[PDB]
Order: sequence, then C-alpha cells, then structure tokens
Amino acid sequence: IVNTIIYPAFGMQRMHYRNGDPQTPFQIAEQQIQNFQVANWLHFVNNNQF
Amino acid sequence: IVNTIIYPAFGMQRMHYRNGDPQTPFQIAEQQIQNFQVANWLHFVNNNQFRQVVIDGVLNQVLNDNIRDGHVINQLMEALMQLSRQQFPTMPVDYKRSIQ
Amino acid sequence: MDVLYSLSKTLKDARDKIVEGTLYSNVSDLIQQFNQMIITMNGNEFQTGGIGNLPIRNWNFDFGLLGTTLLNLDANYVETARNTIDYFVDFVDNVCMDEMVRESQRNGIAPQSDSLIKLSGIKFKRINFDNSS
Amino acid sequence: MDVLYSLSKTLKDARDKIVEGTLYSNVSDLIQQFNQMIITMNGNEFQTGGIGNLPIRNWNFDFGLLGTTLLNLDANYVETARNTIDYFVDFVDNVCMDEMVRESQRNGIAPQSDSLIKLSGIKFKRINFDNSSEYIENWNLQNRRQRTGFTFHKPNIFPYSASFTLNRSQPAHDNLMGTMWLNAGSEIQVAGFDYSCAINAPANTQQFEHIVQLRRVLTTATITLLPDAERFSFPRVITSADGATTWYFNPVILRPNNVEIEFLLNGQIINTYQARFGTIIARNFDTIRLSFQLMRPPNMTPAVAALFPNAQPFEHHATVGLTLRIESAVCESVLADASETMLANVTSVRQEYAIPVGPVFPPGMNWTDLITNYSPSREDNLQRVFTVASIRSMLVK
Amino acid sequence: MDVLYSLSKTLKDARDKIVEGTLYSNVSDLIQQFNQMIITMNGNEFQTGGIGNLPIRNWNFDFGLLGTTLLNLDANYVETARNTIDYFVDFVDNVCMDEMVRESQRNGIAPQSDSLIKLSGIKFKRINFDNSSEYIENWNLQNRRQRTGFTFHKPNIFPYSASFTLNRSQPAHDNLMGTMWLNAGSEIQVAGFDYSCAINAPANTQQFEHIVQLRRVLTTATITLLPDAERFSFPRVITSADGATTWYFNPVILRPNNVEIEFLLNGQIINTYQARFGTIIARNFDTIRLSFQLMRPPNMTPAVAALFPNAQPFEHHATVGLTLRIESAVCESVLADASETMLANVTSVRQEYAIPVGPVFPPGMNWTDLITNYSPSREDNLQRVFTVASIRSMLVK
Repeated sequence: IVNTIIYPAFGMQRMHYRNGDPQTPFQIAEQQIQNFQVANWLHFVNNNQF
Repeated sequence: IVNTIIYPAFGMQRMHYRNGDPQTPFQIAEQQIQNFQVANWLHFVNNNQFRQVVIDGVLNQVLNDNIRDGHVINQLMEALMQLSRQQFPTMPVDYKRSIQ
Repeated sequence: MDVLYSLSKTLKDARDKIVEGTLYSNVSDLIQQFNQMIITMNGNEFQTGGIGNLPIRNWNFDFGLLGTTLLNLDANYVETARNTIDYFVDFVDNVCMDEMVRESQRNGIAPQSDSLIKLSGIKFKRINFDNSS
Repeated sequence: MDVLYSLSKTLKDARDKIVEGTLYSNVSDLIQQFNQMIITMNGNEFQTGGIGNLPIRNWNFDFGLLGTTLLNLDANYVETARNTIDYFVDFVDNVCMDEMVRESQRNGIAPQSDSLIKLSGIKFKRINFDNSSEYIENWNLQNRRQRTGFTFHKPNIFPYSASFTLNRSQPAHDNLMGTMWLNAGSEIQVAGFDYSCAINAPANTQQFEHIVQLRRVLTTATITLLPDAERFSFPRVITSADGATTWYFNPVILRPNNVEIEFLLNGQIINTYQARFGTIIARNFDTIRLSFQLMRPPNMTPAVAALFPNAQPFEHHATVGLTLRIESAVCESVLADASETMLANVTSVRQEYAIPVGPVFPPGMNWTDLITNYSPSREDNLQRVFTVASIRSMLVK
Repeated sequence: MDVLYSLSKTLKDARDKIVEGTLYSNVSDLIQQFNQMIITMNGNEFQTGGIGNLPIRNWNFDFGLLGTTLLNLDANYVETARNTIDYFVDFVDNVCMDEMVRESQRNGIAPQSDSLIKLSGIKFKRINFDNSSEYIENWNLQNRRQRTGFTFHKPNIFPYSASFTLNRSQPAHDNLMGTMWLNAGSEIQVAGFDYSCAINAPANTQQFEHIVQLRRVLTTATITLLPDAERFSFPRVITSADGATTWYFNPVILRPNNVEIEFLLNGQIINTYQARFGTIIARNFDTIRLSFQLMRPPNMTPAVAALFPNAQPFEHHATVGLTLRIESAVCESVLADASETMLANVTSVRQEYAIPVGPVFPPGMNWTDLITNYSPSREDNLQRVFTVASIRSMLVK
C-alpha cells in the first residue's frame, strides 16, 4: 500500500520507500508524512488491538 | 552456531563475529554476553576439558568425566534453561518462528 | 517503598506530558508504564488514616485503561484521563500522610502503615521506574 | 500561552540532546515533536516590538524538515540543524520580551502582544509537550482552578518598613518607652525600649508587642527566631515623630522575657511558641505577632545598679528584642525571593528597553510598592510576566 | 570532553532507571545508548594518577552486553548489570580527579590528563548524549563562541577587604573623618564617620562615598539595600594607618542623608537609586558606587545636643552607614556562591590528595586571591575544573 498507492500519487514518492525486513512498516509511514485525515488512520490502525 | 544463531536472534553482536585465529572462538563469546544462563554454558563448555586425570583399580589412566555430566545431568537442564530465553527480533519473521 | 516513588513520577510526568495537543509518540513510552499500573492495582482495596484527627478513608480501584487516538491528543482524551489522575493524587496524599506520622524505635526504617506495608509486597514491584529524584 | 512554553523545552531538549555522535533512537521520540512544529509554523507571519525603545521585527517561516534517516549523527547533521535553531532562539527572545512589557487592568491575566495573541489560536495547540518546569506546572493547575504552590528561599514578603512608636514620650525625649523595628524581605527585627527600666511598672515588667500582617499567606515556613535585635542595640540619634527635633537612644540589652510568637491565620492562632529560639515551623499563617517583655532585674551587681537609678536622668536605656527570619516557605502567589531571577528579569528587560510606566505595575517594578498594594490585577500580571521570564531563562540567561 | 559528560548521565539515568521490576519499554531507548558505549570502549587501555598522593590505578575493557528480551526486569538482570556499572563509577571518579588537578598556563582551557586527552579523540565521539546539565549546557554554548550565563544565590564577587580611610586625622586621632568598610562575598557594609558632627562643614553636611569595582560584570542582580552598617556601629580600638598606634572609635548612629546608589557599567550609570531601601534591581554593572552624607541635626533635644559640643573633645562620633547584599545574580563567568559546591569539590579533591601548588591557581584555591586576580587563564581553568566537578556530582557526592 505504502509504496504503490499513497506515496506514488500523493507527490510524496521521491524515495519509493525502502524497507529491509523487521520493525513495523505501517507504523513508520505515520511519523513521516503530514496530513490529518491520513494521520488519524495511521494511529488508529497501527495501535489498534483487542 | 555463534553467527547464524544466538548473537543476532538474541540481538547482541549484530556485528555477527570476526575471527582470524585466537584461542577458542567459541569461548571468548562469554566475556561479552549479558544473560547469565547463556553465560554459564560458555565456561562449562569451554572447560569440561575431559578432566584428564585418573589412576584406578591399579594403573588405569582413563581420562574421566564430570560427575556433573555423569548423571548430575543438570548441565542439560541448564543447557535448556538458557535456551528457554532465546526468543527475539532482528531479521525476517519466517526466521525466529522456524528457529525457536 | 521505591514502589511509592514511581506512583508519583508517574503522575507528574503524566499531569505534565499529557496535554491538549502533544503528538502521541511523545508519550508512547509513557502511556504504557501508566496502564501497567492500573492493572496491578485494580481489585486490591486500601485503608488510610486511623490516628489522631486523620480521617479513615477507603479507596477502591475500578478503572479502564487508556486509548490511543492517533496524531496529537484531542481535548476529550485529556479530561477522561485527568478524571482518573485526580483519584490517585487524592490517594497518594492520604498514603504519604498516613506513613508520615508513624514512628517505631525497633525498626523505624521500614514501612509502618497498613497502606504501605502492602505495597512492599512483591506483586507490585512491577512498577518502579525513573529514579532520578 | 502553554504553547509558548513548549517552543522552548523543544529547543532546550534540542540544543541539548542533539550532538555530533549519539544514536538516533535516543531522539526518535524527540525529532518528531520538532518537525511537527516547523510545519504548523511555516506559512505564518509574525510581528514583535513597537513599544518604547523596543525594535520592531518581522519573521517568516519556510524551513526544511529533518533527516529521520540516519543511524548515528554526523557533524554535518548538527550544523544544518543548529542554523535553524538559532533563528528560533533569537525569535522567542523577541517574543518573550514583547509580552513581558505590556500590562492590562481589565484582563491582566490573558495575552497582550500581537505576537502571542496569535499563538493562543487553536491551529497552534498542536505543539504542547513536557510541562515539568515548575512554573508552567503551576500555570496550568491554576487554569483548572486547583491548589497551586511554589518554593522560596528567603522569600520577599515584607515590604520595607523601618520605624518606631513611642508609647510614652515627652518633649525632651529623656524618658521614652516604645518599640522600633525593621521589616524587610523575609526578616523582622524589633526592639522594645523603656528608659525607666520598668522602675514604676507593675511587677517591674514592661510589655511589648509587634504585629506584622503578610499580604499573602505563607505555608510550610522554616523560621529562625533569635533573641535580641542587633540592629537596635547601638546608640542612635533619631528624628522625632513630628520631624521637629532629634532624640538620643543609648541602649543596654537585657534578655527578652516571656517571649511568645504567634503565627495566626484569619485571627486564629495556628502556631504558638513560648521562648523557643532556634528553628521553628509555622505551617500556615497571614500574620505574625511577637510579644516580649522587659523585666527590671530583681538583683543587680553595683555596675548594673548604677545604670538604673530611681530617678532621672535615665542615661542607659533598657532594651529587649527579637529577630525572626523566614528561611523558606511556600506561597500560593508568586513572590520575589533571594534565589529566583524572575523579578530581576522582568525589571531588567523593561529598564533596558525604556518601557514606559504602565497602568498596573509601580514605577520600576518597585518591590516594596508592589507587595504593599498587591492587588489581584498586579498578581495576575506578575504571574504571567514571571512565567514568561521563566520560559525565557530556559534558553537565554 | 563533552564525551566525559555522557559517561555519567549514562550511568545516572542508569543506576536510576534500572531497577528490579520496571517495564523494559521504558529503557529501550536507554539500553541501546549504553551498549553502544561498551563497544567503543572495549579494546582500550587507560591510566590515571601519578601526581602527588594520587594512586596510579590501571584499567582495561572487555565486557559482554545486555539482553533485550523480557517484558519486565528480574532481580538477576540488575545484579549482573550493577556489577558492570560499579567498575565504571570507580573509573570515572579516578578520571575526573586526575584532570581536576592539573593546570596549564597556555591552554588551561583544554584537556590535560593522558586519560582525557585520549577521549577527545574522534573514535569516541559516538557516545555523546543528553546534555541538559546546566554546566555542560554552558560549556557547549561557549565552545561555539556564544553568550554563556549562570545562576547564583549570594554570589561571591567581592574579595575580602576590611579597611578604612581617614580623610581628616591627626596624631591624637581625636577628631577623625573618613570611612571604614567590609567587602566580602556578596555583601558590602560601609560607614562614614565625622568626629566633629559636621560642626564646621559647609551646610553642616559631610559627604561620603564608597566605590567597589567588580572583577566580573553581574547582570540581573536582586539586591537588598538597607541604611546603617551594624558592623561599624559599636566601639572599637583600631590600629592606625601606619601601624604605630591605636585610635578609639565610639560611634553614635544617624540616618544616612541623600543616599544614592549607582550601578555603573564601563563608567556609565545603568541603574541609580536615591534613598531607596529594601529590594532593588541592578540589571548590568561592573561597579557599585554608594554616596551618602552625615548631616548635623539642625534641631537637637538636650540629650542629643550634649553629644555634639562646639569644641573638642569630641567623645561621641557621628556615624552614618549602608548595607548592600546581592541576593542573586547572573554572571557570564563561573564564580563561587553560597549554594554551589563546585569550588569546595575542586578544593577538597586537591587537599585530600595532597596536590602540589601549580602555576595557575593560588595556594589552596584561595577564593579571595583567585577573584582578586581573576586572569583569563584562571577563569578558563576554573571553568574546566568546575564543569568536571559538576559532572562528578551527578554520581558521587
């Protein structure tokens, strides 16, 4: 999602996002780009649990 | 073992390990490991030198072995307990999963 | 005892770092610590006071943890939190005061109050943190 | 306002935790907060100054973010950062100073300057963080209307007052009885004198009393009380009450008899100490009352007897006194004390920029005048102004 | 240097946040920083001591690291850690002390010891972290050539000086006029005396003046100014200026007339106060000038008139005085004050280890001698040495 849907048509490409296994990939997109609507999704999804 | 195990899955030296030819690479690992369980294995293993000293039933030097090992066994119990806390991060998932 | 300490730095670093407008991630490491507490507590009941003019108030715990609404907190988040803090504050005050009056010749270096004696219990040690005071 | 606070702790915890070396991981939580700021700012425009000798300065924002990439920090990383910080520092300074000068009667609590008024705006609230700085800590608790409180060493609660009261006097001022004192800062010295050495007094004892009313309640005060008032133990030539002439005071000191100190709150005795010198605790009071007596010595060696004749002239004047010093205390209202630089910071910025006298504060931020008529407006303005001074001192000293 | 700092805050924030029980995710960011260190160190050898009675202990490094697993900490975890910390503590102590004694005329601002010189090395920079300790904070801001600044309660700016100046005297010392004073620490007391009570003086007024030149500028000073100099209000027998005889001082105190205090900076009046007693602010000054007068009382009751005859002998000596105390102030240079233990720490370590007198500091780190000739070299060495003392006090008190 991060590398083919949100960055790539949100003028945020620049670095087609390089990830090399372990840590959390949604997560890190959160503290990277700014936009509120986009920004709430991230925290709610990421830290969403049972 | 050292490389493709412990060190990284345990998160410690992510510098995997560089050896030329000191005196017992398996050992030295000790001096710098922060988890006692792990740490005892090391000295015991790098020792257990096959306690080469015996003169029984009249002249029978038969390099003996630890009562410990013998049937005190625990060594095993400890070899396990140390294993019981090697379950963690660093690289891809299918890794820890499979290994542990 | 050390237990006690935490309880506070928890609240301070709380009533301080938790305000209308800070990014979640500035408290991620904190939030956690907090919840951890609530858990260990809930269920157990306490008695403070019972000496001189000091009132005997009974404290009981029954609290819900903390959400995590993303991207800087909304006012609403705070108020629902502050309400929970205020019960702990008014608590600790009563806890401190109760152990701040008892004295003992033999062992006057350990906990006296029914309130604190219970804290030194092992099942609570799980809280201790940031001992910089 | 709280906004403002952050701006600093941001920079401090910044100009502090960001240096050639350290691991990213120690600042990860920080870096973020920072950027978040730049964003909210960029695009906006400001204006500070314009009053008195204060320069007018405009500021704009258009800055790049921070490399959340790297593992460790290389020198180059810092310098490109420090360059951005320095613009904010030089900024805040100008922001503080600009709001540290304006006063206001009606609402002397809320913001004044065009600079800050704009900050209280909602769109900036996205910046608050880590309010452990004692002052802001109390700024909040007061908004929510709750029990505040500060800490002071040698507080400055007593407006300067140095005077006397003659309870018995006559034109020649050769047989006086009364008290003289000095109330200033955190100290009180008071002496009771009786030229006649209680020769005709009931039980040969003259009673004295000194009452001091604080303008604000002090709680948890650690106090030193000592017998004798050294300040009033030496020969003096003093102006008469009407200023028409001068009298002579030639003291000889005796121990104060039946010393009783009362710390009252709304007329009620909260703490009372009878002849206890050394360190005493006064836990909550708005008034101090010192009562002490001069008792004519019932037995006197010749040398002593010679000082106290049965008839005038009375040449050696029997004097008893007390000294009381408030070492530390807590007050719900801001006050000047012997350690904090707040009053000095506010007073200094106003003096340096030739700020005109306003409608709230006395000329020169004079402490005695301020504490003497410590109105609600002066206190709200003082607290606002002290809190800003404390925010400023986190970066600029 | 900055390196050094870290080493500690590392240990403190360590011996503090690492306790039986706490949740790991409170130290995740910390743990890391720690390990990072061990690494950089291991494989290095050090040596401290070698001077005076300072032992020469040697150190080596070779340590394992720390687990990262475990939701919470088990007792066992701590003890295996504390054992490693204790070697670093006992280390740093020896490191501090070793660099806290050496002085260098040349670069008394640079590292000295074989121990530290090695630390400033680049390969160690990978350890820096969290510079919020007031002293280091200022160490940096200076190294970058910028505006420093510190905080002091009752600063120690005045070298001890207790003397007098006779403006009118004669062999018998029976009709003197002049001033006597005590400048020490943060306080000044000065008295002006005129045995003749200005009987033949123009307007029956004798002018006095006392000037004190600070060795460093003080800014944002909160000051208490009170009339009278109690220290010079009692009878004294004093040595004559030439030491050949002794004179008698028998004071009687009058209120100082036309009191004017000026706080000057480079000859310019920055603050001036006319007869204002109590709390005053002096925002930036390198000199204090106190001017005051003795005015013969125009109207005197008999008792007063009797003290001041038209002709000698003059037996009661008219005296006026002032007392000034700097409660708090900011200085761009380090100074001793009434609260900080820096001077005492440095002086104490040197005394305990019998450190020989060096080329920079006066014998015994004598404060009066130091502040009297506060050269750039002494200040740079003092700052280095004070900053190290402050780093040490984070762990060892």
